[PDB]
Amino acid sequence: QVQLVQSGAEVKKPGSSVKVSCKASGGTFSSSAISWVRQAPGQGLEWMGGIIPILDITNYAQKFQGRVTITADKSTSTAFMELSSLRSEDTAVYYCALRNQWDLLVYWGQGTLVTV
Amino acid sequence: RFASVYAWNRKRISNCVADYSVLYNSASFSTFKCYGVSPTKLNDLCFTN
Amino acid sequence: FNGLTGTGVLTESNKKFLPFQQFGRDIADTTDAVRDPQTLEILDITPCS
Amino acid sequence: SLSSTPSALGKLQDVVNQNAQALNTLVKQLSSNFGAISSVLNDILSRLD
Ligand SMILES: *[C@@H]1O[C@H](CO)[C@@H](O)[C@H](O)[C@H]1NC(C)=O
Repeated sequence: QVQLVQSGAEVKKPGSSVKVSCKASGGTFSSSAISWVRQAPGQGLEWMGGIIPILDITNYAQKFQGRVTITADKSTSTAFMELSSLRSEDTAVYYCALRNQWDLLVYWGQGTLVTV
Repeated sequence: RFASVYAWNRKRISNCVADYSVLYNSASFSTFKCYGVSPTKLNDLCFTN
Repeated sequence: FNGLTGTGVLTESNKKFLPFQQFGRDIADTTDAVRDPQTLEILDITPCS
Repeated sequence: SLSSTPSALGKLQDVVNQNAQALNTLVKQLSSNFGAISSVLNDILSRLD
């Protein structure tokens, strides 16, 4: 059983950056792919990017080719995402989710609310 | 969905990494037996075909 | 090298492996050369001492 | 006479040839299974517990 602990809510100012952590449980940090999505109020849920820690390969959505950094720290089994150059349009609930190799399930967090 | 045994389904796996720790350690399998290799060394080895 | 273990000294060499050959073997089935998996160089292997 | 007869020194040549065969046999005997899965200790150790 895999559960992901999300960061709490935060209020940012224009031009700043926000960093959100994703704490894994159930191990399997290596061998799984972690994705990040965001849901702006009134919108659907949109994929931003993601990383595979064992491969150390990071992929991003085209609209996020810049301003978004996705990394991971294997020693704490924690994944991270940072969004820079914030504006009010960036308000969203941010989520991490895992898709483990060997499985077909996706393990989702509660959601981190960030406004600017 | 699984295939009938009389007409089993075989697939090719390639150009990827496999962490066999998960299958091995998971308690869900009734049978986990390897032939010619140690289950615990599957992660050290690299395979073809 | 792709699961092939041992102890030894690597040197560069001029063995020309065919496109499908991955490893070389001597008279006693000892790997005596390998093709490096990332850069396809042929490396001879000799004992350390 | 010695220069022209190639067999003249066979008595000495034979000693050399016999000892060479004795060693070539030991090396060739390494490539045997003797009931083992392989002739190479490193492969046995690499894949098995
Ligand atoms: C493997 O990736 C490295 C970068 O981490 C790169 O420098 C190297 O050329 C790549 N090798 C092959 C065969 O693609």
